[PDB]
Amino acid sequence: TYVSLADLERAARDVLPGEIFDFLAGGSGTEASLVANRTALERVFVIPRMLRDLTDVTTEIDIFGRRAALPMAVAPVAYQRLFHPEGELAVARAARDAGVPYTICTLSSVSLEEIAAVGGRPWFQLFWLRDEKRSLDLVRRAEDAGCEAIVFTVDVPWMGRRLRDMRNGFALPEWVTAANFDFAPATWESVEAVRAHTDLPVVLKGILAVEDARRAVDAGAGGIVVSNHGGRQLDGAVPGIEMLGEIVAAVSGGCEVLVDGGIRSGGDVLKATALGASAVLVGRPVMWALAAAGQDGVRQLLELLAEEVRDAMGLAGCESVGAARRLNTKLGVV
Amino acid sequence: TYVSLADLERAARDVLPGEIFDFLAGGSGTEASLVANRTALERVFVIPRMLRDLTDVTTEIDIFGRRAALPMAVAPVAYQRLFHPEGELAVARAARDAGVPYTICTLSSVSLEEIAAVGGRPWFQLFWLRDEKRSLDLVRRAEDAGCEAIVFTVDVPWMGRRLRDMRNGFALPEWVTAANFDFAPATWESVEAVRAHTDLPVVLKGILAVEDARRAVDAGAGGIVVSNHGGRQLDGAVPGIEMLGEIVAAVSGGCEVLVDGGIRSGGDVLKATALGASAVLVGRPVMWALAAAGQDGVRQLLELLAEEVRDAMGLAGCESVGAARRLNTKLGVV
Amino acid sequence: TYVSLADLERAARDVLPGEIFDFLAGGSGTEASLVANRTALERVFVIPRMLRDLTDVTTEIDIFGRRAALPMAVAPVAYQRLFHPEGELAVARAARDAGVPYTICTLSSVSLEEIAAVGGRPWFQLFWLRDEKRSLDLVRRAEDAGCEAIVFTVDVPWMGRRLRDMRNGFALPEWVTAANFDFAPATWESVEAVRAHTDLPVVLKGILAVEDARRAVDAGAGGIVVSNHGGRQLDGAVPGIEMLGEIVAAVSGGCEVLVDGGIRSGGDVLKATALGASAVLVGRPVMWALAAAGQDGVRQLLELLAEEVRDAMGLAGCESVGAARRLNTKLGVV
Amino acid sequence: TYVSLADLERAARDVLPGEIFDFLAGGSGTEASLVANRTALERVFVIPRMLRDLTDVTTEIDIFGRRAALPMAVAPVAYQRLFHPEGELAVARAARDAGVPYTICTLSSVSLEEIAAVGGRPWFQLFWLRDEKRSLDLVRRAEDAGCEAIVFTVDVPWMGRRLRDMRNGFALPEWVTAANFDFAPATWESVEAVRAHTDLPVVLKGILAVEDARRAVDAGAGGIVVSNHGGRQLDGAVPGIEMLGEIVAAVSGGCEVLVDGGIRSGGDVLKATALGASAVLVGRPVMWALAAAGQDGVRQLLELLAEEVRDAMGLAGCESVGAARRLNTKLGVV
Ligand SMILES: Cc1cc2nc3c(=O)[nH]c(=O)nc-3n(C[C@H](O)[C@H](O)[C@H](O)COP(=O)(O)O)c2cc1C
Ligand SMILES: Cc1cc2nc3c(=O)[nH]c(=O)nc-3n(C[C@H](O)[C@H](O)[C@H](O)COP(=O)(O)O)c2cc1C
Ligand SMILES: Cc1cc2nc3c(=O)[nH]c(=O)nc-3n(C[C@H](O)[C@H](O)[C@H](O)COP(=O)(O)O)c2cc1C
Ligand SMILES: Cc1cc2nc3c(=O)[nH]c(=O)nc-3n(C[C@H](O)[C@H](O)[C@H](O)COP(=O)(O)O)c2cc1C
Repeated sequence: TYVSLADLERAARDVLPGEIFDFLAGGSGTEASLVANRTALERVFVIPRMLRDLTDVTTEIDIFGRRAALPMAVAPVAYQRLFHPEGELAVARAARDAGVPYTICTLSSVSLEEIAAVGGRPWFQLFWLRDEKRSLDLVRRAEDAGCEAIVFTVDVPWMGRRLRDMRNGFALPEWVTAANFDFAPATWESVEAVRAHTDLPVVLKGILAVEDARRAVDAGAGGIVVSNHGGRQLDGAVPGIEMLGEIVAAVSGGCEVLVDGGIRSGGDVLKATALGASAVLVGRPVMWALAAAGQDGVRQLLELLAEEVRDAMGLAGCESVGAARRLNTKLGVV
Repeated sequence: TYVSLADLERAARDVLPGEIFDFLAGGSGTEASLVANRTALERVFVIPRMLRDLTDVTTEIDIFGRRAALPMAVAPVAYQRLFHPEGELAVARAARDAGVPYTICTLSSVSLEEIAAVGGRPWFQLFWLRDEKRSLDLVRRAEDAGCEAIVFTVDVPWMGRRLRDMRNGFALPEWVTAANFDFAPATWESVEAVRAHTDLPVVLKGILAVEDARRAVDAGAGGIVVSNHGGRQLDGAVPGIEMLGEIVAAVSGGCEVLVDGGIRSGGDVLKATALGASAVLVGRPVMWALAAAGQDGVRQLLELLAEEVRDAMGLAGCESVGAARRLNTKLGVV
Repeated sequence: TYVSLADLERAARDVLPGEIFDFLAGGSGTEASLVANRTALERVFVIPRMLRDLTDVTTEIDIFGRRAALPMAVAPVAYQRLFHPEGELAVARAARDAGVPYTICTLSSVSLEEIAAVGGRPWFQLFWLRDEKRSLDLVRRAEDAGCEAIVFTVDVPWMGRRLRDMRNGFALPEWVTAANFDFAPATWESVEAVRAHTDLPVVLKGILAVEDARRAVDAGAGGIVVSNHGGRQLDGAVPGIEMLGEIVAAVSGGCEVLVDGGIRSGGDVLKATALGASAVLVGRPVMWALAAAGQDGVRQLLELLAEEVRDAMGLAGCESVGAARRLNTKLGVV
Repeated sequence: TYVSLADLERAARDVLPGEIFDFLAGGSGTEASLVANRTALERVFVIPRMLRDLTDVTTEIDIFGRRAALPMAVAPVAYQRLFHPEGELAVARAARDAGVPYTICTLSSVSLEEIAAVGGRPWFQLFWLRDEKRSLDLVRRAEDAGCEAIVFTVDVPWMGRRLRDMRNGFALPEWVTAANFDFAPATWESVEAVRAHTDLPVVLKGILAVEDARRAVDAGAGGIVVSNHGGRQLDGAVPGIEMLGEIVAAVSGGCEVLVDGGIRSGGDVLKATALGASAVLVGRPVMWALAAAGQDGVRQLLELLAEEVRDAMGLAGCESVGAARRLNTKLGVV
């Protein structure tokens, strides 16, 4: 019986080999951006409303043409067999059962077609390959398999310098592979190539600059994820949560605006919503639950988050996520 | 001989069973709002005035048609028999003797009529019940027993997630019951039903949004308590002390504006007053005194607070609470 | 060979009985204002100037018609025989030899006439007595003995609540007495009575509100000391250093504006000057030096401060204290 | 295999005698400015750009008429034989091989002509001597030896009070001397004398005030280094990084604007660039590498920095240093 997401981290730490825990937990450089994701959320306080009608409180949203049970999706995390033998299938099954979209990775350790076969609301995360033709074939595979959005990761021209992994000499075990296979920096031209080759909504993940958010809308993106990649890419990149309010104002409803980085409770989901987010992604906590107890662990995590989101919304006087978006916030200290 | 309110916490910790101490001390979630109540007060510095006439320094106020000895009332705290066998009677007696209003709880462990019989300035705190008729009968009982205000708690559509209590598996002992008995979310319609059924001032406890404060005045409230429920309801709710100045400006004398959360000295009372509060509520410290030494403990606490309030006022050049409200403040760090 | 003022605190702690060290070190309440005096100085950074003429660097100022060797005076500290058998005579002698004004206390443990006989630039600090006539006789004694300013302490309607002293049960030893004798709250009328009865400059010590600074000028004060009494009076009073810039602007040269609280180096003196102070008072460090090594200890402290002030001024491109007052500052963190 | 600059500090601490490590690490006074250099960098977050062309990422700049491989030069650090027997020759050789300018010190422990003979891009740092004629002869020597800029240090009218060195009784060993020999405060007249006597660009090191930056341009400086001398001069001097943005705006391209103090990674170089710096100087880390492993150590440090700079630039969407200068930043906490 886990009562917070932090209960799951302790459990994952006990079970995982240190180098794998470090691959999961770590960030780039001095981990300044990793820590700042948490610091930034902790500075935000919500101004709750009272005495509103809560007879029909609902945490549901519509996003990319589909109902989701919560304003949340499972973030793309590569190589989930690192954490549990069932890997992506355990996570996707639990996500399906919870009514939460699951993001299938380019670097999944089970093939995208197998994960999509689980059902639910799968999205597909794209890393741009060596040549346009292979990238587009990967998008086509995902679309053919029933994925409902393409989450194009745009903050990885190359992978950041993760010093825990360098110090550990971390490498994939032989029993974990990139199952979609037997990369080059993306540009705005790559985005256009993807947009031209699919009817699915294209979601640009890793936007932090206001003008990049505007340009994403102009480029025909259906959404963006305001994100510093969990502090794993540029060390010193601003937390997404700190850019979110400015970005939401600038796009002025032109696309869905998601955020990630450090979401660790329903209260944090509420903060993100109050700052203007359509929805959040959650990464590391899902993997802690997977490591701790497989599919059942992820189910328990999603049930806990669902309860915390409903609790936070109602306590703040919000019968819907739309109402939560209209909450005001105040910045505090420590 | 206690010289600060913190002397009483140490004493209460020694005597109380851990799970009861945790029920008293704890907040919801990560306890961010609990801690922020203290942090926020610690950031406020007063700009004292010098060389004023202090020949007749008085800490008295008039509130809801009655003189009070200090700008303070005992906050509603449920189930006071948890802390001492005399429970609410010990606290109400000490409050009476000190000239401080005592708030009788809906969830009192001694009946409201017995506590009101003690005398003094009893107020009655309402939680909205299952149906209008039982709620209003509770208000009528309180009024018939001589309670002088109805403190309608508006920040509890349901109880928050107190993780200490969940981890402890905390439950009321068999010897503690809700003595007023053998709940549903309140709305603005509930407030109107209460206002229509009593001549007593209705005070809305748990207001944080400026527009909710304005609407409280428009709804015919005689007062509000600007409060995050001691960090026990929404984890991440702004501290009341941080909204107080804005709220005081917005209501512009249309109702009494009280504050609570983390008041732990006469200096803190002065800070609250300087930010515009009519009066404060004090919760946990009263219960520490009750646990430590029963009625005599609460008397000693109230005597200590009275001395600290008079000391702080005079040192700041204020011969009256009204003068303290005209003090300016400056925000600092740590 | 002491290289910082902090070397002297360690030495004083070793030699003094704990309760006496606590009388010296302590503040009122939770010691929030005591700590904030240091925090506030630590937040201030100086913007030094380069490449100026430093051929004739001088730390001298003119204040209340007399040259002083540094922009500094010894603060009034009662009962200096607590710290060393020679008490006030040791401190006054060292101050004289260093060219620094010494403030003789109303509650001195050696008579004001004996201390004034030492020579140098004595000032006299007044606490307002029971009746106008005794207060004025004390002022007349000081003037007759050759004191050159009256430092009227205006932040002590009564003494603050020093919890270290209460916990220790601290009392003066039989061998320490108020040697000027065999009190009531001061008002603006008291200030006028003093101003009318002396040709000496009257300096109001303990001003924090901007309007009190203006009123001090209007009342005919020759100076003010912007001060929270070393955090010993109102716990939660703003540090003087945080009000200094606003106060300097408001009086616009109408009187001398001194500051105290937490000055612990020549760099701190420079910060105070850059914020607009005419001069600083230094309290506790002088007593650490007295406790550590008597008159010689105070001489060494004043020599160290003199070197640090000259060093800081020159490094900041200031050939005079007037130039230091024209330096700009920037607030930082921790 | 060092993966961060902090790996080199640990290695230098192990090998160096404590008093030499302290000479290197220490600052003046309480070391407030030393610590603030790091604090200030840690507060800066970069807003990276995405999806830009990175086909030809280059870290090169042109400065003072010469290409440099990175926007970085080795700061002037006196007496490098303190740290390794090869001293300045080891550092200059590694700098040459890395394509980074090396600043030869007035107080070098190997003669300026020997160090310049190493080749590369040597600059020469000037301390103003006793008389104009010797100062100018030193400038002429440097110019004759092929130095390409004169870095006139302007923040040392005299040396600051380094308390670690005073406590240690630190003195140069007999085997370390000022090899350029067998000082007086600089002024603007000194700057003019230097500018009139050389065709080399004159760079004023130790500017913090905006008006001093403007006056440097008016005086014919080719550059400035915005710097508090690594917290070794005025204790309480603002960090250069905190003045940089204001200074860059004020000079509006009239000279090169460099910064130093606490640069410890390629991410920090990126922050400095984003705040408007043309280039940075790096001091202590170069000496840690020298102490740890001589010339090879410095080579490894410069290779690590080069990789971190390229990584940070690309992750932030910058194909050139000019692009990095156009990045925006956001201030955060801790
Ligand atoms: C172990 C690990 C692997 C990741 N793999 C990917 C990936 O393949 N693609 C991607 O776009 N993001 C990846 N991310 C970033 C996440 O999608 C997400 O942005 C980040 O974890 C921030 O969320 P968190 O604090 O909830 O973990 C990964 C993160 C982690 C920790
Ligand atoms: C143990 C406990 C029980 C409480 N019970 C109630 C209650 O029944 N009704 C209510 O309106 N507030 C209740 N409160 C909230 C208090 O009235 C008050 O808002 C809160 O304790 C903040 O004040 P403090 O920091 O002085 O404790 C309770 C608080 C505590 C700690
Ligand atoms: C032990 C002690 C005794 C003091 N006595 C007096 C006094 O008699 N009159 C007065 O105006 N201030 C008195 N002060 C306040 C000082 O004059 C000064 O305002 C305060 O110490 C702040 O300076 P510091 O941080 O340099 O100690 C006293 C302070 C201390 C610590
Ligand atoms: C041991 C030591 C010696 C130094 N010697 C000089 C010098 O001779 N001339 C000079 O202009 N700066 C000197 N500096 C200052 C550096 O050039 C530079 O401004 C400072 O170290 C800040 O950079 P850092 O944090 O990268 O060390 C010295 C610094 C150190 C630590």
